[PDB]
Amino acid sequence: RERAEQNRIIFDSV
Amino acid sequence: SQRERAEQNRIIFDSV
Amino acid sequence: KIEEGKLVIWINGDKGYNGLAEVGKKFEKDTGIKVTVEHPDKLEEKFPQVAATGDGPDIIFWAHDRFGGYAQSGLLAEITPDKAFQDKLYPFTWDAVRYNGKLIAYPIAVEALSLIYNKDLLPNPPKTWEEIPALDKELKAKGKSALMFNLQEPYFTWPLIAADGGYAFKYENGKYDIKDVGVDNAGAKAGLTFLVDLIKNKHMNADTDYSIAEAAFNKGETAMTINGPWAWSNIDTSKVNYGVTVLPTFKGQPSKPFVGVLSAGINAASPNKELAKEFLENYLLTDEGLEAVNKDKPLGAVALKSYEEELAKDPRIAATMENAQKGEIMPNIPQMSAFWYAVRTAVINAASGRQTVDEALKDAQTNAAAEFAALLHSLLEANCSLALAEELLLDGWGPPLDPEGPYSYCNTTLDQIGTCWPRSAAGALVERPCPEYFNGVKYNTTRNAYRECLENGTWASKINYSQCEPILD
Amino acid sequence: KIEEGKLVIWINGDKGYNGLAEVGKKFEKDTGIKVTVEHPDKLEEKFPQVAATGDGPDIIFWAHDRFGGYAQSGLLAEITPDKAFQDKLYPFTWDAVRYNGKLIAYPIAVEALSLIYNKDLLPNPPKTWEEIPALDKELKAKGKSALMFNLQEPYFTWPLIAADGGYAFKYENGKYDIKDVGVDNAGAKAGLTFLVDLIKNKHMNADTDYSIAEAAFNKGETAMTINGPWAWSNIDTSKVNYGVTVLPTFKGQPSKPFVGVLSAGINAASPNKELAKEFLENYLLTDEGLEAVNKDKPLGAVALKSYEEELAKDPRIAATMENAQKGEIMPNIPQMSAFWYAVRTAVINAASGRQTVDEALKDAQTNAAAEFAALLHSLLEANCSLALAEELLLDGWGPPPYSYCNTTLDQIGTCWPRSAAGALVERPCPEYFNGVKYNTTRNAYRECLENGTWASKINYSQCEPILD
Ligand SMILES: OC[C@H]1O[C@H](O[C@H]2[C@H](O)[C@@H](O)[C@@H](O)O[C@@H]2CO)[C@H](O)[C@@H](O)[C@@H]1O
Ligand SMILES: OC[C@H]1O[C@H](O[C@H]2[C@H](O)[C@@H](O)[C@@H](O)O[C@@H]2CO)[C@H](O)[C@@H](O)[C@@H]1O
Repeated sequence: RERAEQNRIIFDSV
Repeated sequence: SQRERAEQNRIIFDSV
Repeated sequence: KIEEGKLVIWINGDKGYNGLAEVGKKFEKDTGIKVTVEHPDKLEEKFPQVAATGDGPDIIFWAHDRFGGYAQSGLLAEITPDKAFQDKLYPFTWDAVRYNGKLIAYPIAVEALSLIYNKDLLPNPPKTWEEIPALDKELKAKGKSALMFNLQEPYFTWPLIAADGGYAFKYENGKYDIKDVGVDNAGAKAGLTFLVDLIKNKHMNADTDYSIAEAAFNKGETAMTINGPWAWSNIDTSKVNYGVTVLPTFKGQPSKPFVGVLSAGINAASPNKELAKEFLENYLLTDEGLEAVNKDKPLGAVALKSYEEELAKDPRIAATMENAQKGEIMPNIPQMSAFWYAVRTAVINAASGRQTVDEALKDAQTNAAAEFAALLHSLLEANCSLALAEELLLDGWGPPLDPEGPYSYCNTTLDQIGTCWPRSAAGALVERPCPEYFNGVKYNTTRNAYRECLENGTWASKINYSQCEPILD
Repeated sequence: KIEEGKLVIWINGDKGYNGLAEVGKKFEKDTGIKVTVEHPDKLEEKFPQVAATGDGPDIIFWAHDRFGGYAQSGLLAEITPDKAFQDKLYPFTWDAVRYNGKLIAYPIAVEALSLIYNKDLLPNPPKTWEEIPALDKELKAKGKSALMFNLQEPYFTWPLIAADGGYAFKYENGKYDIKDVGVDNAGAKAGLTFLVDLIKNKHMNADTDYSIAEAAFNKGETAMTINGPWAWSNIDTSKVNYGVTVLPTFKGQPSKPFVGVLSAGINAASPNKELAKEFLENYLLTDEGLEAVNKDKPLGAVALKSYEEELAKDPRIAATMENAQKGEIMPNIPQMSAFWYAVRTAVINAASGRQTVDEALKDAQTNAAAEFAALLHSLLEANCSLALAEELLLDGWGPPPYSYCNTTLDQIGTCWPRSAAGALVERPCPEYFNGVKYNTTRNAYRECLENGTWASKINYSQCEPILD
């Protein structure tokens, strides 16, 4: 929820 | 060939 | 490789990157050399992935604690400033950028966390941590909250975990002892427990993070936060009448922030080392240069002696330094990476009720988190090497492929997420299923990632993860 | 070691070594320093053998393509001409002599192949390679031949294999990909197959080598030869009325010679780097210096701005430059050694009939890219990750310091295991490394430093090869 929302940022950059 | 290829490897080994 | 005749610079998003680009704009005016400032996310992990391969920024900016590992791995160029230049900055700031008696970066500013508080909600900020529970109870009565800060980055919780005896690596006569780690001692335990009790008692939320805290503080919803100088700018703008004060004590002990020297490193692989030096020495490290960046987001106590004399007169910088004294400069040794990962893991688990304080810190002690990551990672690496092995074995010694296919493939590769991209023809758009597992999160694997194999025979650098939806409740 | 207070110079016998020695007789008149100029066979292979040991020439002459290989081994001393001297030579010639941003030799001259032809036997040399079979039939009838050039050296057949899409290493954004070789594509097959057909149909003989070609041409026995500028001088002497023109096209495509910049590097172990710097700067790279050499065997398009101005006016030099434009400057990377040896093999094999075009070019493919190594390397990566896997698996969930050196694979393929700070670690020697087998019951040694990092040097001293 609140850590899947961080992975989205990582996915977006990578 | 191989007597001489090995002679270059020695240099690489010496450096690394 | 990096482009010859320009400078790319990575600085973190919270810092003064628009001030920096104006300094870059002045450098352009004089020399004609385009200067680009970027702020990629997870900069300090991204930098060694990309630098390792001869790519990335010309100049990287970060606290000196990661530079040790970057220089160890050979990714930073040795800097040589002349005597005259070294007299312009403080001795202790060169110390932080020294690695095996070589200078490996330029010191920019000292940064330490301070207690930031709202003078209208709290005329008298509390002196002790213990006071906070009762304080929250009377501010909850006013539709408000005592304290919010980032709980997702160990740097913020550390001053409190170190207060009563927790330490990274013991310092003994010049050396750090990597065999002596103080994360699971009685002090570390007490501090973390106190922090976990505030949460159990609903004085803080486990979810709270940098931006929720900043927003919450700047909107006058919470009386106190814990942040660095870079944050003061957005407070000035929110017009909250704010003070910056000494961190509260724990069990009568000062909180002990880890102190960072913001530093600028030069990519070992950059073809512009000379431009980098001139930029850093003659443009950035000057009253003119620093004031440009300080006026964007304050840097803390700067390393340039002459400018520091003007900044030293600010109560906020005074307060920065007072917490600096009470804390400890960060080591810059390469184990810092594992350290931080361990404590990040420990704090979060303990916070979310996943493990007790005992269990979390013990894993930080034994370095379990980073060792599991290294297990899953090396399995993927092995598997992707094997895939490459097979592909080569065929393409060399299997029977002759079509007298009419192509010479030009992108080779089997393993991205930073663990997806192994298979050998593909130039032009191919390649689908692979989304990781089953990524950073403690499970994904729907029946959706795909996408990566383009370019018409020239190289993998595109961007990978399309947009479709990978997590699923955990 | 080399002798202090003389210069020994190695240059190829096909070049103007007597002109060079007259420039050496100038230096000696002036400085009192004896300059000897020699021309050993297999110069470009003899140089790293003897140089490796602190022996051989002060100065070395060759096309730039092998200098990458020499600098990588650290056998060439870094040259440091000042600005005023770099403006005397063309920017693109310094490029060829740069390795890791460092200038590793002096440019002398550009050489590229051309079609050279007998104007009395062929007033109109063919525009296209395909014209050549028929042209040989006519000339055979007059007891002569259409074309002879050296089949033993892949440099000479290259322009035809390259004609229609063959390539060495793919250039892409500043950088040569050594993983993407161009030796087994449709274009190369086409070129070589055409060449092999000439031989099958007796329009050429697979034996034909440099001296057989030169001699046949200069006696007026063959209408055409493919050679470079050094060759023009002997033709002058032969009085054969020769033209120098553009190479024939293949499948409508220009032939693409690899272009060489002839260059002078200084041997790293010579106690005479200052004598060699003054020789090459103030005696050789002067009109007076180059002219003496060129009047012995023409250099081609010289690197010196002020003398190239005159030489540019020679039709021959114009034709050299035209072919040069249609080909490509050789990469100078170390893998050039392996590419040339692979293609030499492929061509001769295909030529003698030992292997078809497919087979030959596949093997060169495999050798040139060093595919065996890439495959061994990935195996070793895998295995080293696996050893990391097992170690972590035990050290965690197996029954009950924070401070190791982490599993690493060095550049030779030894996987160093996770070790304790302070450990001196032994691992057996590689079983294989660059074409050579080693006795694996001897050890490499690497130290895990007290501070948790691997020492950067690794002791490979005990890895003896095994040979006969
Ligand atoms: O939280 C672990 C993290 O802490 C430090 O990072 C700080 C940084 O120094 C500050 O300039 C600012 O960016 O906040 C960061 C934490 O969000 C260490 O420098 C860093 O290496 C470490 O991961
Ligand atoms: O044939 C392989 C060979 O090609 C080139 O050598 C040329 C050289 O550039 C010319 O000056 C002339 O001397 O003929 C040579 C071939 O016989 C490359 O220089 C060389 O490295 C490569 O092995």
